[PDB]
Formats: sequence, C-alpha cells, structure tokens
Amino acid sequence: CTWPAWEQFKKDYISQEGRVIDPSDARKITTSQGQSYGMFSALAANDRAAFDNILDWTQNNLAQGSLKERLPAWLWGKKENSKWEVLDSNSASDGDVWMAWSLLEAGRLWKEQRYTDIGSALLKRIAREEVVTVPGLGSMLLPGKVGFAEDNSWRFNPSYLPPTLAQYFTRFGAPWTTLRETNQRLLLETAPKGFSPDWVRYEKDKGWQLKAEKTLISSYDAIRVYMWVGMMPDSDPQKARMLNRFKPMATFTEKNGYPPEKVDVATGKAQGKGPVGFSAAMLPFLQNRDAQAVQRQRVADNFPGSDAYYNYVLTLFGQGWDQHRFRFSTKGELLPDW
Ligand SMILES: OC[C@H]1O[C@@H](O[C@H]2[C@H](O)[C@@H](O)[C@H](O[C@H]3[C@H](O)[C@@H](O)[C@H](O[C@H]4[C@H](O)[C@@H](O)[C@H](O[C@H]5[C@H](O)[C@@H](O)[C@H](O)O[C@@H]5CO)O[C@@H]4CO)O[C@@H]3CO)O[C@@H]2CO)[C@H](O)[C@@H](O)[C@@H]1O
Repeated sequence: CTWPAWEQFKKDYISQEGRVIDPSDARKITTSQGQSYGMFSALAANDRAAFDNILDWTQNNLAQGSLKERLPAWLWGKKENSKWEVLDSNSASDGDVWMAWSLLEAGRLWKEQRYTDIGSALLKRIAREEVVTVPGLGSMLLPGKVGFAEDNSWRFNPSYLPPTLAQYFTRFGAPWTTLRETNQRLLLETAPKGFSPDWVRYEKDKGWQLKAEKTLISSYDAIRVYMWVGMMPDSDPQKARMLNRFKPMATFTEKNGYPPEKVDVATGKAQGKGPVGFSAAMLPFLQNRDAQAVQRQRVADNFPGSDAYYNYVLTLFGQGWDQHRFRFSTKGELLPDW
C-alpha cells in the first residue's frame, strides 16, 4: 500500500515542512512545478499526510498564504543575504495547472471540499491571468503571468498542458473548452520534423516561427510532450494524431536504443544521449514492446539517486505509469491504483 519510488523521493527531496528541493542548485530551490509534482505524486500514492504538508508549504511560501488570492511564485530559495524567500514571484503555468488538477482530483477522490474550493479558485485565476486570446489562434495558455506576451507576438511551451489535463478542464466551460482545441493546434503545428520544441513563438499575421533558433529544440522541456501523449487513454481521439506527428521521436529511440538529448526542431537533427529521465518519459510513449523494454532496462540500471531532481521527477511519471501507479480516464480524471 505504498509507492516505494515515491517514499524514497520524499526522504531525499522533500523537507519536513513540505517543500520539494532541487539540490543541484546552489540556492537549494523549490519551484511551483516541484510542488505540483509532489502534490500529484502524493495523490497517486494515496498519501494524504504528504499532500497536506506539501499544500501547506505551497500556500504559505509561494502564494503569500493562499492559492485563492494569487498564482504561486515559481521560484523560491536562498538569497545572498542568507534569507530564504521567493526569488521570482512570476508564475509558471505548468506548475499552476498540475496544482489545480491535483487539488480538484484530491477534492473529488478524498471527498474533501477544501481541496475542491482551492482547486477551483486556482483554475479560475489561471484562466483570468495567464490565458489570452491570440489573433489567429483564439484562447492560449501563456507559460506565465508576465514575460511571454508582446503586442504582436507570444511565446508558448508545448509541454505545459498535457492533453489529459486539457480534457479534464473542459468540464468547467470557457476558456478550457477552447484550450483543449488550441492545445492540440500548438502540439501538432509546431513539430514540422516530428519533434516538439521546448519553446515556440507565434506572431500576428505570420504565424508559428519554425525556422532554426536557439530554443527551438526538443530537449528538457519538450521530452514531457511525448510522455503526456503516451499517457492518454486509447479512447482519446486526439491520441492517434499526436502519436503519428511525434513518430520520428519514437523511431529514433527504437533505432538508437536511447532518446536524444537535443533535437533541432526545424531539421530533425539530433545530438547527444538524453539522461535516464528521458528514457522514463519514453515508457508510456513507445508502442513497440522491445523498444519499450530497452528503455525500461536503462531506467532500472541507472535509477536516479538523491542528486537528480529532474530525472527523478520524470521517472516518477514515466516509470510510475509503466508500473500502473496511476491511469487517466477518457475524461482526464485520475483512475487511482490504491
Ligand atoms: O526586454 C523587454 C524589457 O524587459 C526586460 O526583458 C524582459 C523580457 O522581455 C521578458 O520576456 C522576461 O520575462 C521572464 C520573466 O520575468 C520570468 O519570470 C520568466 O521565468 C520563467 C523561466 O524562464 C522558466 O524557466 C520557468 O519555467 C519553469 C517551469 O515550471 C518548467 O518549464 C520547468 O519546471 O522549468 C522552470 C522551473 O521549474 O518559469 C519562469 C516563470 O514563468 O521568464 C520570462 C522570459 O525569460 O523578463 C525580462 C526582464 O524583465 C529587459 O531586461 C528590459 O531591458 C526591457 O526593457
């Protein structure tokens, strides 16, 4: 009745006060993504005590006491003066949506109104403060409250809204109804060579900016795109189109025995070998049994230690899924394995 990988994650990465820590950074930071992944994982493990502890810290330290009053700051850590506090109060929307989804699902599954209430308020503020109408697209999720929108151009992060979460959110009406559709557009239209970019710009009157560019590569952010798609139920009509679009990533992995570290989105040219986390991300994504098993071996033989926040978090999701630790319904709900 425990999720061993999660139990080890708590010991190595989660403080007594409930903050998820990336030890690789000298400021020993906590991110809103980290908190949301901890909430998700706690929920999947049926670990309410940890869910509550992580939620408390999040509200108190990232939201000045309340997720109903503001989106959580994305970055928290040690300052030069020795004080520990928010380092950037801007939000990161991937943490935000995962946080809202976990909360809403915690409310439903544990039958607790307080989680629903916080989840709803959070989701509404997301829609109001980091969702905007873009000419040529309609409603789009910005990667954050500020810094990603100019008068005539926007920058998006395809990895931020998993299609399952998008589907889940539709039950709440506008603008989520539309976002589920524009999210598909973002994912399908910006992968000309079958690789999703970490970041991608859109300009009014011109459209997607898909010429070769520094951040127009499939690396640490984008690797999650393939994982989210693989986590979609077969009965999600969007899944087939997405698997087809991203096939060259599956083909590369099968052929080379590993996922690439970086891929030029405009040319499809690959470089390096991705870390163990990337292999975990492939487990739900790859449909070929043998290829799946090759990645499974790599995760097993190079399982992340205590000095590897990102690999570990990818592993919780990827290997977690490979081990039936959680599943998503056709409506984006958590089907728990408790
Ligand atoms: O140049 C114009 C004007 O202002 C200054 O330039 C601006 C620039 O125009 C803005 O775009 C830029 O905006 C940045 C935000 O201030 C900053 O908060 C945001 O930080 C991101 C961060 O980049 C990103 O890594 C992080 O993502 C997290 C996600 O959860 C996941 O992807 C994963 O977990 O990785 C991380 C950590 O977990 O999110 C944060 C928060 O959204 O980045 C914006 C873009 O860089 O600000 C500049 C300065 O204000 C310029 O200096 C002036 O001269 C000029 O007049």
